[PDB]
Amino acid sequence: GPLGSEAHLYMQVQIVAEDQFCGHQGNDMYDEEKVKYTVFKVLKNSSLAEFVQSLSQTMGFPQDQIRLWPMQARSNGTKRPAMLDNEADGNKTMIELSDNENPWTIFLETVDPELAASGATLPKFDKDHDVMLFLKMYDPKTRSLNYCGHIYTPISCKIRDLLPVMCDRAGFIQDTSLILYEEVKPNLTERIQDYDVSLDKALDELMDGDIIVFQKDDPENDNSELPTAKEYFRDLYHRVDVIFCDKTIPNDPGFVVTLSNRMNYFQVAKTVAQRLNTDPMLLQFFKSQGYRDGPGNPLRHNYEGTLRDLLQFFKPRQPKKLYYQQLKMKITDFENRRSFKCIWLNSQFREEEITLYPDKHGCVRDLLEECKKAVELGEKASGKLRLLEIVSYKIIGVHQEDELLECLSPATSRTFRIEEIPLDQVDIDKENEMLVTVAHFHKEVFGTFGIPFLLRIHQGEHFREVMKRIQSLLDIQEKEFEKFKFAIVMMGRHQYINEDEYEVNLKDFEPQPGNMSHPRPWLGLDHFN
Repeated sequence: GPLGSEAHLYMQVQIVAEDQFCGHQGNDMYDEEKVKYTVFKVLKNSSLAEFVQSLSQTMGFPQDQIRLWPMQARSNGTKRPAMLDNEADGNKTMIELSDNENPWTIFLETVDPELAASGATLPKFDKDHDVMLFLKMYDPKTRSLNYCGHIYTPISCKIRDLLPVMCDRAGFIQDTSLILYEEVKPNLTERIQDYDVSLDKALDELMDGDIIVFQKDDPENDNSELPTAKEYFRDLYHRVDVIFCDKTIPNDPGFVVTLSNRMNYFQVAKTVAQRLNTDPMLLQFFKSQGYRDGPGNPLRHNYEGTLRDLLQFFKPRQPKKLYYQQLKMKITDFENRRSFKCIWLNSQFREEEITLYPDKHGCVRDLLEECKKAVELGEKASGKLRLLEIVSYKIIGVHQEDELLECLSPATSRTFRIEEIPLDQVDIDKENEMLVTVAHFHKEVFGTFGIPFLLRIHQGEHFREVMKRIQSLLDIQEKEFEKFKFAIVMMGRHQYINEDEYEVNLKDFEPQPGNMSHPRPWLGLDHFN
């Protein structure tokens, strides 16, 4: 709103008291958004000595019984209390001491009120030989930080001489072995390896407002998921909330899961599966799309990246969200299944469309048995299935059960038909019988149509026996059947068979001896549809 005429002469001073440090679970002393201050509107050019006296009066302590430690930013990104020399700077202005920072935050150290009632006085601080250190206790069992206050200590004090104070402030029995760290910055908790050296040597760049975090040295620490403070702070640094949604449930708001940015695929899958009460291998996940919300490409189960890689495209505004779905087979089998579309020719000689799901590494036999488990075979029939390949309404191949599915043509030209073998064809007499392919056409043999079939024929047979086999299979009226002409077709050359002279010689339907590749002769039926 309207700034007053002199507003440019005033700055905000935020005073934080030590009770604001208690309960903080993060790095540094407090969370900048949860911290409660005492706020002062102070002239920029008023003196530090003025402020110290006025504040002592306001907060209710004798001026000797308090000390100011400005909260100061460090190059590594942390914010820590720093020493302020009141006697030597008492005449400097507030804005020059604040380094033009506005608002300016200051930690106000006071004596404990009740303990001060005992006549206790704020000890004196030798700026040249003393350091103010802050203490935190890490409890692995509850996985929590417990604020343990601060201490004045000579730079020359040995780390080992500080262990009694840590034990006493944490409530540990004296001579409890301890592990000690410096909390340098988020994701850097450096263990202190030698307690028999001075603070100056144990800590690199020893300053006021440094932080030692300690914990019991206890076998039971290993029972916790975060046994050390180092791991606690690493986990804290890498924590991230992610919303998971089932992509097969429309407008699903999903549920939140707390994860770590450095989990691999398996850890993420483990966590989400435990909270869905399903097997981890029964889930499929999806990368993000980036710009537009909604699931993206499926995530291969052997993904080698981290959760951070999967989330890297969410801007600070967008809610982190991933998409999954639940499966009925293990993810490795789901990724490996091939959708094989084929025709099932039923016992009534009618086509049905069926999609089977064999493993992409399977053979023809796996496909045939997948289909057999799905259909209703003939009344009293062979109970054996065969797989044909049809192109332009002609049977061009019969595939043996050992061929790999990868060998079959994926071209959409090919129609693959599964059919029950008729009983006269399960085991033909190989010296006088033969299976020939039959296909319908009209005029030139180029124009094929209809349902082709395999037909058993016998040497020496009369051709009207062949026509009656054909007629019984085909199943139409005699008026249509009589019109049918018949031919033997080979390599674009066809000659017509005399229906009433009956010559059936296997040699006329055989390829050149030794040749199994050449498209074999076949029996062409001549009519119209």
